[PDB]
Amino acid sequence: NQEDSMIMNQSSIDRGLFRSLFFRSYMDQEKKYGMSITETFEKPQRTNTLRMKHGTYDKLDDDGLIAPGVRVSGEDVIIGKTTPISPDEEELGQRTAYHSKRDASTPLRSTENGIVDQVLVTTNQDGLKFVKVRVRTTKIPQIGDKF
Amino acid sequence: PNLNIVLTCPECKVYPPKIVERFSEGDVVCALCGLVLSDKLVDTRSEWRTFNPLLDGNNLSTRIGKGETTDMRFTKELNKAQGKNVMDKKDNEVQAAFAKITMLCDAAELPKIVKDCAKEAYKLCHDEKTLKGKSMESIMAASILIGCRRAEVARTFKEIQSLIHVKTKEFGKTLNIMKNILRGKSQNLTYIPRFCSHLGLPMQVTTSAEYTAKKCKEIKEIAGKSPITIAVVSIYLNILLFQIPITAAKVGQTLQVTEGTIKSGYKILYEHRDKLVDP
Amino acid sequence: KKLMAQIFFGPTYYQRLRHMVDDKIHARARGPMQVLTRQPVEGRSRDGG
Amino acid sequence: RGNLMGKRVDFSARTVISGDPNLELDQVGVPKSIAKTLTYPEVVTPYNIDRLTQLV
Amino acid sequence: NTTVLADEFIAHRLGLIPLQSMDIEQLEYSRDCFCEDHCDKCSVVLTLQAFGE
Amino acid sequence: KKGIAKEHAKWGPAAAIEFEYDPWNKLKHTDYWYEQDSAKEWPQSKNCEYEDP
Amino acid sequence: NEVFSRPEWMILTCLPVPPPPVRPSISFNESQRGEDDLTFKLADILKANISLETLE
Amino acid sequence: LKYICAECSSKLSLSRTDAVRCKDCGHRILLKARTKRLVQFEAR
Amino acid sequence: MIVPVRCFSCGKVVGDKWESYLNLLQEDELDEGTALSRLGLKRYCCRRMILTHVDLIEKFLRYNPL
Amino acid sequence: FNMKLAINAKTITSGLKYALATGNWGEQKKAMSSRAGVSQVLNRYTYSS
Amino acid sequence: SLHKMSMMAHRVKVIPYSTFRLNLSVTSPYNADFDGDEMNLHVPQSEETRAELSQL
Ligand SMILES: [Zn+2]
Ligand SMILES: [Zn+2]
Ligand SMILES: [Zn+2]
Ligand SMILES: [Zn+2]
Repeated sequence: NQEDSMIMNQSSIDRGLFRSLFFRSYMDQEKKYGMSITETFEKPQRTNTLRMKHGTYDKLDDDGLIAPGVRVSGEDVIIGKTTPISPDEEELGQRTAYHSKRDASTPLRSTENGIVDQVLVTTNQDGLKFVKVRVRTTKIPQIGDKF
Repeated sequence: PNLNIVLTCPECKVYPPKIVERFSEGDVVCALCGLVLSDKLVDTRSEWRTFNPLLDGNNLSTRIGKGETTDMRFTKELNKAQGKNVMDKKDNEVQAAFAKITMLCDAAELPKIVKDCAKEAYKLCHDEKTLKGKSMESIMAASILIGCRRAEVARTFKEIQSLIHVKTKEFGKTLNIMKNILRGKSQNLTYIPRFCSHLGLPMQVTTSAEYTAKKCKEIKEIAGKSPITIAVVSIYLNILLFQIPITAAKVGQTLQVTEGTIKSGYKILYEHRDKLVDP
Repeated sequence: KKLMAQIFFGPTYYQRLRHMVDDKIHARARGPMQVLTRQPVEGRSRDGG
Repeated sequence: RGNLMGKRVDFSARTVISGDPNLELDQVGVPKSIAKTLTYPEVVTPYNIDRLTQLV
Repeated sequence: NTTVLADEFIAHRLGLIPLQSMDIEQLEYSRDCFCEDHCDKCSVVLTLQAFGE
Repeated sequence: KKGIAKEHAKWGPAAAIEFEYDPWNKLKHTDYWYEQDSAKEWPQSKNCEYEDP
Repeated sequence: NEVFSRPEWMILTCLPVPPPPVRPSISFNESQRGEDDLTFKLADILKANISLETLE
Repeated sequence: LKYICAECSSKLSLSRTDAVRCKDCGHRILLKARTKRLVQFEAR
Repeated sequence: MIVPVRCFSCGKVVGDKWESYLNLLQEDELDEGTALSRLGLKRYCCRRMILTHVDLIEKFLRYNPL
Repeated sequence: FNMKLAINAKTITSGLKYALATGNWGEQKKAMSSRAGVSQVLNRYTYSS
Repeated sequence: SLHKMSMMAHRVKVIPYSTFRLNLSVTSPYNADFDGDEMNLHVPQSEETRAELSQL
């Protein structure tokens, strides 16, 4: 206990003391960069992107989103981007096909892992495809908490 | 010089090699052999976390003014010196046009996408013998409508000339020449919600108006010559099919539209009131 | 066995803080480089030093 | 100051401590995730060969 | 799940319901059991149904 | 599945205990705190009667 | 000191340039190379110099 | 069943631009697809 | 919120007497001390659980989602 | 009497929007009449807080 | 850091249940109670450095 440390009952923690939720959110949306055609929320295939991550992109669906309720690890991907320029020699110039990604897909923060939940999508101020997700993660109290 | 660096494992050589990136350590390894290729990667996101060039062009814009640890006696000299190099570039006129189309689009409350697309439309040509002046406002009036339509947003000519009187035909010829310009360098359904917005109606009349407009576009009876008006009388017949007093004089004064054409469309759909209602 | 002294002991009200351990654990070796200075970059988010 | 007489480093750890009455002064308690994350170079001799081979 | 509660919340809530424990010697630990994934010798199965009526 | 109490309190059956010996301090393993009297500043055990003073 | 310090050098006539690493393009993550402060100011310098030389 | 959007307990089954503002409802926020797929949990 | 299960202090099954502890207030006009007496938790370790639980699930559920 | 007034409306609305977004307390003049902590992000941890 | 203290070396016994752990003795020269303060750690790379940390 010395110098304001604490002894605790892990059996009481088992019984259900001090359990806690943890919501986190994400902001993501598209842009027009032409020659007015905007980005897309596509599900990547193998030959889709430019400089693909190692995200193991299977957790997404055809709308380029993740269905809620499944579990995610730290490095996993949840959103998908694609570059809409138009005109920059769109999918046959200086790259393979792998058409026009330059993919800036947002992975989760690489430490915390949990359950995604209740993904909503709604147009922004000017009218675009604008996406927010929320992930739910239990954190049982551990040795290193400030009480 | 060929300006080229290609990465290849010196011990596998099966292809342009199947390689991966370990960004968490910033290194690259040929996945087959398991040997590094290079190290000390440069981040690709931290710069976007750190802090309109395509429309301002290669030359870069700079506004100058005052601060805290300065003197008013020379910041007024700076305020009268900030225009000593605006004549070196045509970008002073480019940004004057940008400012004026900003005036126009935000005056008509148009969004950022519409503003930037009009900026794009002006920057596209910005100088031809086809342009040839033409009041310098006809070009921006064409460009804002071009950017609006290519933003999949429809705005009326009546709105455009409520914004600027461009005598409606210099505007038209500017539209034609800008159309040819853009085709060289290479939709009225959304009018309906703005009309019902100005009229204040719920959804079902709007959906019915869209359905009837689709059906009348399919069948016959152009009958109004700019079918904007037969769309309008489709709303008129829908609201008379319901029981909300949106009488013809009120509609005409609201939409600045011809009531005789309203009665003509009323007669021609009075004939064809049959096949236009789903529930 | 019996305990020599005696203890003041009973119910009391506590509460929980925010600075949990998983946002503060952080370690790194031979990671990303900052292009201005060729040094390790900042931030627990992007795996700093 | 921020680049020459002080700068960022490598091989670094940063957590929060707790006491213990069973570890003497020259030791320190180190958590195993950090032990996985860090490293240390060695050399290959006739002496360390088998232990290094096993640990590889 | 549809409730206004979380799912692992419901799980930890469930985990404390005790059960009948007479014949507990008869069955076997899953760690020592030769099967995989909860044979009838080593575990039991629970079903719960509710409805918003 | 099976589980035991020692790794998690889910399988604990006990959830209470009571424990007493030498209710009357005869073994004198410990004294009592007092400010003016050992006796009156403390209550008797409920187990008092089964052993003599 | 004659070998290293002579006051005509103390007046600027010909100006060296800094290399690309000191003024690096940040590659601003959607379409820009993200040109920075030093290259920006040097471009200003070249513009003003060419203006003065044409004027004279 | 792909979208909900509203207080309706309706499997709206929207895919692409079929009056995204919900017809028998009055919403424009477009709730999305509580998952059919089976989940795993761990109640230890 | 929900009255929890298995007291941190003692650990017996708690919440059986929960809505009972309710209805020993309204239709009995009964003081809580003797209510907890006839309720019958002779320790205090469980008595505190119901003494300081505050319902939240009512205020939760009187939304109308979906 | 119409074309300028709507961009005036843009200026007034944009000015208030910029002010209550940033917390720089003044018009677009790079921190004149400048004092910062006027537009704090609302603390949203605990009802008491 | 203020003085010659705060700079100890240590040996290591590797511990699970991720956090640090150290002796209750050395606490006051470290000038830190357990109020949540964080520590900083470094690891030498070569033998000269390791030896001089060990011996000094
Ligand atoms: Zn290889
Ligand atoms: Zn089995
Ligand atoms: Zn709806
Ligand atoms: Zn209890």
